[PDB]
Amino acid sequence: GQHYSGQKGKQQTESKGSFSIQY
Repeated sequence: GQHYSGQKGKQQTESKGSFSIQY
């Protein structure tokens, strides 16, 4: 799946999370 893309506190916001650090 996504490499924590939007999983950082968010809910699959991907890049829209801001705090979503993509691995």
